[PDB]
Amino acid sequence: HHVHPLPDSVPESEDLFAPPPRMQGKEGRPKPHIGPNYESYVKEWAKTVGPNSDEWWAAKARETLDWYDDFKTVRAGGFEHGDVQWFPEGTLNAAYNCLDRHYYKNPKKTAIIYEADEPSESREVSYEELMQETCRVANVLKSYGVKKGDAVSIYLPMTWQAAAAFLACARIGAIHSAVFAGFSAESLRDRVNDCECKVLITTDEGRRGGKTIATKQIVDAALQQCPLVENVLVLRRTGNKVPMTEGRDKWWDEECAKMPAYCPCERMASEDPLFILYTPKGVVHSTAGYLLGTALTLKYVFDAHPDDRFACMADIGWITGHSYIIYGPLANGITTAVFESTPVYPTPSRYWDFVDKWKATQLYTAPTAIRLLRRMGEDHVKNHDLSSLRVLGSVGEPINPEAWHWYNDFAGKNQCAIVDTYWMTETGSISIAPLPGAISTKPGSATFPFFGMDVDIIDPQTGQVLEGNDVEGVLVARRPWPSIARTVYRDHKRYLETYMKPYPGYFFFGDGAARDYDGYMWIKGRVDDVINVSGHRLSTAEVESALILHKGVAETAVVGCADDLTGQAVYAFVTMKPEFDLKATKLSKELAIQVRKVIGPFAAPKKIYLVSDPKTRIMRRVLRKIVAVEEVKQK
Amino acid sequence: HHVHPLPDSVPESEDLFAPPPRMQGPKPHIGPNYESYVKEWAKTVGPNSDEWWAAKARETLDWYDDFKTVRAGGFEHGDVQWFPEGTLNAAYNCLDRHYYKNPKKTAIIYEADEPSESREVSYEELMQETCRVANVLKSYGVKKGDAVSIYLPMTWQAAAAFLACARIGAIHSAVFAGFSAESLRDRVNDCECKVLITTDEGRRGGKTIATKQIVDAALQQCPLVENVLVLRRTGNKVPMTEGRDKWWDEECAKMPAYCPCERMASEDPLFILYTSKPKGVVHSTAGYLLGTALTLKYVFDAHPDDRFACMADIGWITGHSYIIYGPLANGITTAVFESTPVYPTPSRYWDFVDKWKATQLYTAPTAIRLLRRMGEDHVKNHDLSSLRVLGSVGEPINPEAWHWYNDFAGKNQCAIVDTYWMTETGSISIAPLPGAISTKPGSATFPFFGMDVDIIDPQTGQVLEGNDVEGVLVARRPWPSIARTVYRDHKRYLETYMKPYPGYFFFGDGAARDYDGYMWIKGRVDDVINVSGHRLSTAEVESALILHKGVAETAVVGCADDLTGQAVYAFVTMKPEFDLKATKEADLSKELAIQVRKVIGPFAAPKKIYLVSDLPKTRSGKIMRRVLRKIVAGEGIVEEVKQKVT
Amino acid sequence: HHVHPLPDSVPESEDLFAPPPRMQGKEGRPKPHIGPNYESYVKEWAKTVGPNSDEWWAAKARETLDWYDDFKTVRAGGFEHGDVQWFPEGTLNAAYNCLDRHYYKNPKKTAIIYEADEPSESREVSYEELMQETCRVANVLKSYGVKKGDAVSIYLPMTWQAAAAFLACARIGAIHSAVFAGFSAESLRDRVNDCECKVLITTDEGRRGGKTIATKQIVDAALQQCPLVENVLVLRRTGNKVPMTEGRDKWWDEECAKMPAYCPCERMASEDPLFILYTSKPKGVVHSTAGYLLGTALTLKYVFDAHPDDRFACMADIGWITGHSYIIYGPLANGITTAVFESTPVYPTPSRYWDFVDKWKATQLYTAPTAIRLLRRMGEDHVKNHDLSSLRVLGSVGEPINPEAWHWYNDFAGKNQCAIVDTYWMTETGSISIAPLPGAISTKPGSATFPFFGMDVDIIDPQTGQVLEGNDVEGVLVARRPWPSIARTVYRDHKRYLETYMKPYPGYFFFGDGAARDYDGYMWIKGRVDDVINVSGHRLSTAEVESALILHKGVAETAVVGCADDLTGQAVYAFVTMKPEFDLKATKEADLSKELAIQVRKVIGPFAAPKKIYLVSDLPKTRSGKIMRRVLRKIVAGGDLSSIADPQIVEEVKQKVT
Ligand SMILES: Nc1ncnc2c1ncn2[C@@H]1O[C@H](COP(=O)(O)OC2CCCC2)[C@@H](O)[C@H]1O
Ligand SMILES: Nc1ncnc2c1ncn2[C@@H]1O[C@H](COP(=O)(O)OC2CCCC2)[C@@H](O)[C@H]1O
Ligand SMILES: Nc1ncnc2c1ncn2[C@@H]1O[C@H](COP(=O)(O)OC2CCCC2)[C@@H](O)[C@H]1O
Repeated sequence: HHVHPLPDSVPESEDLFAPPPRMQGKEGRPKPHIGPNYESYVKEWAKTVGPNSDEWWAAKARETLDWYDDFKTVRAGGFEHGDVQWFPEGTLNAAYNCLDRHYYKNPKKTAIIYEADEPSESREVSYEELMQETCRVANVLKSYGVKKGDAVSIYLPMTWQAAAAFLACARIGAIHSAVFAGFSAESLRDRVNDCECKVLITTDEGRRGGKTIATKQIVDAALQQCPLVENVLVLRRTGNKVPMTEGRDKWWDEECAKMPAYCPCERMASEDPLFILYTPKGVVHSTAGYLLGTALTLKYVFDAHPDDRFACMADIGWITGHSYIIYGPLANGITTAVFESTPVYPTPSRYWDFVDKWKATQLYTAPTAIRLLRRMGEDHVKNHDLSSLRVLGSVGEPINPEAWHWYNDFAGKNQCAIVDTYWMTETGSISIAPLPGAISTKPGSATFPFFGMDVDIIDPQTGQVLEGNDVEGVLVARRPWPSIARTVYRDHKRYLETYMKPYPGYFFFGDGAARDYDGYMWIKGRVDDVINVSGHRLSTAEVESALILHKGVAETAVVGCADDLTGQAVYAFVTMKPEFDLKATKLSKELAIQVRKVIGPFAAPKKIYLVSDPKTRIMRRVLRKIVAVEEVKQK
Repeated sequence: HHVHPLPDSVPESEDLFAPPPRMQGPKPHIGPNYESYVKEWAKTVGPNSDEWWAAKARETLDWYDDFKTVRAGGFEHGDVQWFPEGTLNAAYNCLDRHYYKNPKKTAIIYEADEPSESREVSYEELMQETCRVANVLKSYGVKKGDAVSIYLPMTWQAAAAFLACARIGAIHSAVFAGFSAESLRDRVNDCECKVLITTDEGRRGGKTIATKQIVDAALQQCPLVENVLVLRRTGNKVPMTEGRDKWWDEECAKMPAYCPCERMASEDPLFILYTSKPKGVVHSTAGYLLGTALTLKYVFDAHPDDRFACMADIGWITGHSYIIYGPLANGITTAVFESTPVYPTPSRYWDFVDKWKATQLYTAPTAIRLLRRMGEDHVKNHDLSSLRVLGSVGEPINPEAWHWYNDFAGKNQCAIVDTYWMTETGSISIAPLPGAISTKPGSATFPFFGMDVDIIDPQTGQVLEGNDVEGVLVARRPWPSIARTVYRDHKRYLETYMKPYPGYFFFGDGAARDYDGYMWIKGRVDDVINVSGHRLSTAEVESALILHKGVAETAVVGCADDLTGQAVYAFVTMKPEFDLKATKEADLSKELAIQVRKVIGPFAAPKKIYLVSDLPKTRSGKIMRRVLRKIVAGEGIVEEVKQKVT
Repeated sequence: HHVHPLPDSVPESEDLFAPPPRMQGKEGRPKPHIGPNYESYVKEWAKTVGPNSDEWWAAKARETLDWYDDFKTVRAGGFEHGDVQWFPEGTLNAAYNCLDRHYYKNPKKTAIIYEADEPSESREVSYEELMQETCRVANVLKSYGVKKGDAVSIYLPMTWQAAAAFLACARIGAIHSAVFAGFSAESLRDRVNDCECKVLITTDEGRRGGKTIATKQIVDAALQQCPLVENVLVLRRTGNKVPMTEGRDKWWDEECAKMPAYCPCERMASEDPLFILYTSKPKGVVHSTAGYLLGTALTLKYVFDAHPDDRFACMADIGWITGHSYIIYGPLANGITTAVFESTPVYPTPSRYWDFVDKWKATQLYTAPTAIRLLRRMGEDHVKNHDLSSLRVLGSVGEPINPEAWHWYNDFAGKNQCAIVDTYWMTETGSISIAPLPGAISTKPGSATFPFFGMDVDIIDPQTGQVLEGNDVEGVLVARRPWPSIARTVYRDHKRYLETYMKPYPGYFFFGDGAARDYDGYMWIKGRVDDVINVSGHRLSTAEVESALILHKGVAETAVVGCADDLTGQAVYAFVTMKPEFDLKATKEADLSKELAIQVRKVIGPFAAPKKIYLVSDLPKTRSGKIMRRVLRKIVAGGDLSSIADPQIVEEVKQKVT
């Protein structure tokens, strides 16, 4: 075999996990939407791609969403000029599909499980309460003069009103631009100024991990260089005294108290911008295509059912919260989780106390969280029930098989489907993932593309498609899909240069990928992070997976630098578990052998640096420029 | 019987008036008896009433986009929804669709202050003038949702201003012509409107209203008003501020006579109407329009060729609903009466009916008591057979005035519909259907479609089930035309109507349901007087006083008394003919107190009676009892009362 | 016969031209939509007029355009108060019907044949390319804050992006106000200020006939007195260095490169204004959306017998209404190919039109009598040796086509195998009002023939105001009822709208033209009523006399006007241009003026002979092509000259008359 799966301590033949009992409609669990085998996935997937897929997408579009005006055309446009259209003649409102229609059917159903930073302060937020709070905010924005198409920045932590802020903008046709509450005043400034918003929504302070986020302090600093912000809505989250600029700044509760608890929905066109999410690339998503994509993926990738309680542990400052905390779940009318704390506050058992308390049916987090909890021991999880869960999802980066097994062993008790969901902020929704009721998973493989995704592997040098299996290269998409980002706000040139120009005719994700002998897709990491040693292209996940196979390795990050013998050299930055006593033990040799043993001599790191902890909310570009979190520069 | 009807000189058994011949079978919409009213009413309330309202909504109004949901929300948080997904335009349903069917049909009977200047305004003429004004507003930058203040007298173009705002999706805020510069100021500043429509001068009762003069004074303290449209009503020279002020006729001559209709959502605000801080009551589009359309059709048994005469002003909700939106929504002829009931003489109302053959008349007890005060010579020698229904609104109509209305104006051949409602209800809430309900003088009778009201004991706070009960009036469920909020003050909206009795809407009136199920509105809860644990209503005492020969108008209030808790103080106005020099003032006040003792009881006898020439009232006609209460309590037409009491 | 056709050298009996074979569905040409005879035109026309025509218009409205929301009422309003309504409850978007729906069907089909001033720089613009550029400009306009209902002035030459600028404004619901590229800074200034636009679209420089149009220079001068214009979008047409005002002025390409290539369509109501077109105070003619779009679509389809694969070539400019209706909206609404001709008829040579036809296989041609008379003045070498068989229909617009020029058109341009459609209408009619349907009507040189669908026209005595029933009658032209494409107002001046067209003859629309209906029912437009000359109580029309003069060998173009005469009331004065080869030295001018005056006396009558004739090199004309007779009238007797093409001619005329 030319394509090698990610290094795992378990042999290959023992590493195929079929849909487990809970995903078979047994043990009181509902029937999956797609099952029972791979063939059932292909039967349905084949309808969503190719020349006869307008019928399927038109039906799913009209069955999944409530429309004000029906659409005539299904799709149009393409990558070349960035004019992708989906259901253009149709009109709808995202807030209507995520709130109103569910409020009209069951007003008392819980929409949001607000898991506060402190476990006792948690509570359920019904669709009625959330709709009221959203219409109040919408009415406040309209009183500030926010019109259809105006940008509104959101700088809110993971409190339940953050969904009301999002949907308040969507309800009136405003483009919300969410900014993670941990971002600095300098980062916020850049995003508030780029979107040219005139209104900003934020908190007095945020609460995460028992520590205070000085949000209103961070806003006041940024706004000194944001001349366009005239109105700032401040939610009273902590109540601590914060500066309030008279005239500009108003309190959420006081403003909403003046407005009615209903607000009419603006009739939006499918291609009206729904939100900007800065990554700075202000990635722009439309309404219908994005909403439909997030709705379908949640239903099928997480096998969501009406009475399910979906728990996505991301932040609404990232696309994961946009798609799989707010728009996706609420569009399907189920319960979604707004988790305000960290995975290790008050203790590393928080995720599991949370599931058992609410009987969560699915969990969705990142490899960074999984590897963190793995470094903290199985005592915080071994003594839990967790039988409510049926599907466990991972997103953000390649999940090392060791973490995948840790995930499957303890969190799922070997009875949950593990969905490795690959996608980007620009894809809008999950692009490659196993349907839990049909796909047998391989640790660290996103498996097969989702409905509407037709992806190929291309040789980056020649630009030629590699037909068949056992191939490796860069990942691309053949055709647009509904939830694809439509542009980069006021920088369409950068939108085309980044995703459409490198390989004309396709969408360029920026990831190296490989399709193994069985057809499973393997995402190996960013193309920029690849290392070419003696003409052999090493992927970042391949080497890092081997290092964590060594007992005591907690997290790694390999980067390259030009070597005067091999072209490029592998340099490693390794974090050890807290128990590995580096005073008694002199290790860097045992790790390099681990690479030489599992990968090959060419992959052996030329130098290894043992470090205590750069990451986002892993910055390998930082590690590259250093060799070419100040401890890294010192070590 | 525990619940007592309003004192009447006619004994009870002789005081039930069945639907008279004119309201008998062409055919009324609901008839011929009470059961015919209940069979239909039952469809409009309860858990199975969506079918009826969905049908009525789609049959009564033209929609751009149909609605999916019928109703949602409730009182608790003030999120009432009706037909939310639907879209429509008020101007389209009041003008366009009728212009398309019969453009030459008369929409407005403009009865000018001088009878000779009257004329008919067709739907074509009204629609053109409405599109012209709408085109002017759009040229000023008025967008959907922007507030526009209207300060116009009772000239027919006032309907054009209303519907012009509704046509483009602007929220008009009408202010009664004659309010001071200060009252206007507060309403213009609260709604934050950037455009104001008014006249050069108004004409009412042979007197000139200096509207533009009052506007210029107010705008000195209204910084947001950039454009003022001035209608040339009299032509007398008035100041015009360059840039800000433009002439109605000159502006409209630049614009086309058609304007596209803004596609409004059911719950988009239609107008703000401030009540005498100033409470800006807000009404939506679909629910309000439907309510005013249905009530007009069923409460006044309106048919296509009728000529509806509501003698109110467009500055009050009565003019909003039953001069403009209600009648014109049904596509009939409506009256814009610019004069007073007594100009040139007290025969004006009746000269008006016979001139135009009015089929219904709608006015207030304050006007009825006025004509009663002016003698029956001005009405006895008129025909008035065109009328089928006579309506009363604003406050309880004493049975003494009810009979005068019934005897002379209707010649005992018209149904008398006592219509109870408020600005916040949008449309008539309790009233007898004239083709089905037998009336009692001073009784609103039974609730309208969509209104399910109960009596609640204010002490216990519990609903009193059954008949022969008395308490405070409340509604069980929202209805389409209910006000949606108070402009930029939703808290005051909830605290005033929804929080006092959670789960219900609190009107603010004491009411009683007699042994037959008839509802009796006895006056404001604030006006109730607690004498030794007995709650006296203002209607009970004032009705007894006007029964005494010579009494023109009365108003009783309460004040802190030691032995009985509160004491009843009376302010009585005598007819101008009453020789108060020949009769002793003490002898008269004694006969009045005994009159109260005879029909109500000893506890109701006024501790002191004050003979005054006139009582302080608002411009809508309501009597200002709060003022009389604070004056008697020593907490300093108002200079005469404070001086006489001393 | 009382009504006389325009003087023609061909006798009458030899002057009836039936639909030729190319218009009969033979030779493989498509079948006409209406044919084959007059009875077939009236059969369909009668459905479009009177009180029983709502069914037809509702069906055509729903068959011709894609609607977001359907309409309930078909028509309402009238002339009296200027409240004309058509399909009011309906909603649609012009850009959607001219671009989107055609992009969705065949994105690679050519929408615009861009014939640049230089033939080599020409190319085809697909519906995909035009839609993308239109959505980009719309997105730029939205980024400038342009809202539904805002005016946007366009000062663009005849480059294909002018269609993108138009449709970008319509796409977002903006009212574009086009001004012909070449108007002075003063004419532009007055039009930018009247529409109160805050955005202006223009080029750095224009190119027409090998000459440079200093568009940005004229814009910079005009905007010095236009305080409301905050943003100027400048298209890079030539690339020559032009002044750019920092902040205000931005480059089309740089701005569009920042925006996506798709933009949602604004849902416009039928009666929302689509554009303002000022005519030479400035008269801002306003057109609505649905009715205008329907009219331009139907007229193009039926007056030019347009079929899906046709290549329509309207040689006008988007600065006047002919380009609005029969370069952009009409053709693109039908989803066919249209031509953006940037040059002149004689650049590089007078063979350009014909090089153009054979180059692109144009299926129809649409130009003005001034262009036809120009090419006739330049000799048959430039046209005789061309194929031109792609053509099936040849159109004339702007003024009466003299029978002499009509024959030249029919003989050389059509090689006696094309239908000649003389299309009468005004900027205020929106679309062609009177014209022969080429597959059904047999034509007479210089006759607009019969009214188009929705047009019911009468002849009225201008003095008595009475309708002249029947045939062989003469008077002034009026319309009985509103039609879909009729102008709805004059921008912010509805008073001038009513006083000009609705008040003169209450109950009708007053075109301002003298007309006559001959014994056969054919309509004859005789010229402006203002241009009529009263000689001894005889009402002379400008078309009959000018047609008579051009019958004289050597005459290129003429223009007669009226003047105060002390004996006959008014006297006929003539301005005649001879072909360049005509030796005015060998032939005596006084002898020519005698032969011309006799030519007029022989065909018309003694009263029609010009009292004085002036030989001039050219005439004062506008860019639309109609001769400015008011200028010649006021000069002869001893003010709205914005469209004056060559102001130099007025100085030669003022010298040659004094
Ligand atoms: N399952 C996965 N397996 C391997 N790589 C993965 C996987 N999910 C994400 N990635 C990497 O994340 C980038 C995009 O991240 P971003 O769009 O910034 O954040 C978004 C990403 C999804 C939610 C937050 C991809 O281009 C990849 O490199
Ligand atoms: N038929 C009636 N019988 C007894 N009382 C009545 C009756 N009609 C009104 N009222 C009192 O008027 C208030 C409302 O006043 P307002 O807000 O001006 O509403 C407008 C609505 C029409 C004119 C007043 C009620 O709440 C009552 O107190
Ligand atoms: N076929 C024709 N036969 C005789 N006269 C005609 C003909 N077409 C136009 N006209 C005269 O042009 C005026 C309108 O000019 P304009 O407003 O520019 O409209 C534009 C619309 C087309 C180009 C001019 C008419 O009122 C007439 O006088």
